[PDB]
Formats: sequence, C-alpha cells, structure tokens
Amino acid sequence: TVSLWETVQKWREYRRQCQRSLTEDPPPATDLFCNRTFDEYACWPDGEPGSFVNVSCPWYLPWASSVPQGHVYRFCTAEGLWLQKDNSSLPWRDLSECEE
Amino acid sequence: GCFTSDVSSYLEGQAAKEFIAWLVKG
Repeated sequence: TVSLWETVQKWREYRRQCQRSLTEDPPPATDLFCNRTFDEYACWPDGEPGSFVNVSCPWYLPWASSVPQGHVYRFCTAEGLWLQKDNSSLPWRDLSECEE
Repeated sequence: GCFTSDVSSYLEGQAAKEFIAWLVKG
C-alpha cells in the first residue's frame, strides 16, 4: 500500500509547488476575481466572479490513480468572494470526485 | 482480510488516509 511517509513527502512537494504558483503567477485581470489560496488540501487559482473553479484531484493522494480525471470544486461569487459554508469560516468545497 | 498481514497492511494504509482526512478537515 501507499505509506504515510511517501504521502507526506508528496504533500510537501505539492505545497511547495503551490506556494511558488501563489507567489509567481501573474495577477488577474481585476481584483473582482476571487483570490488564489492553499487550503492545506488543494491549490486554488484566482477565480472568475460568478463561476465554479475546478482543480484536479491533488496528485499526492494515496488513491490518486483511482481518480485521475476527478476535480475538486469551489465557487467564486459575483462579489469576488469565495462561497462560504454557513456555520463555519471555511469556503464551500466539493471534493466528492476525489474520494477513495 | 483473513490473515495477520491483511490487518497490518490495513493499519499501514490507514496512517496515510488519516493524514488525508486531517488535511481535508484542516
């Protein structure tokens, strides 16, 4: 099976690549975009207002080859703010395609 | 899932999965 330490190593490389992307990717066409971020699980780019933002299932997942075409989703509202889950401070997120 | 090595392999696989679940809720 896939070990914890191999998954941790892959996660650190994913985080490191994401932080390079966050710092170096050119800015969006307007601050009306939702802002790029790393939520500890996936790397989110800038989001167009009023549309869904999809990112490939994180490639460090132990079962990554079980979901090679899956996507995790956020929604960027018309206000340029990530859609939030009520009863929490966290943005709404659909990861169902990246489950085991 | 009948032999000792099935349990030990399951235990090792769970360590990685709990780490994912920590990232998710985190």
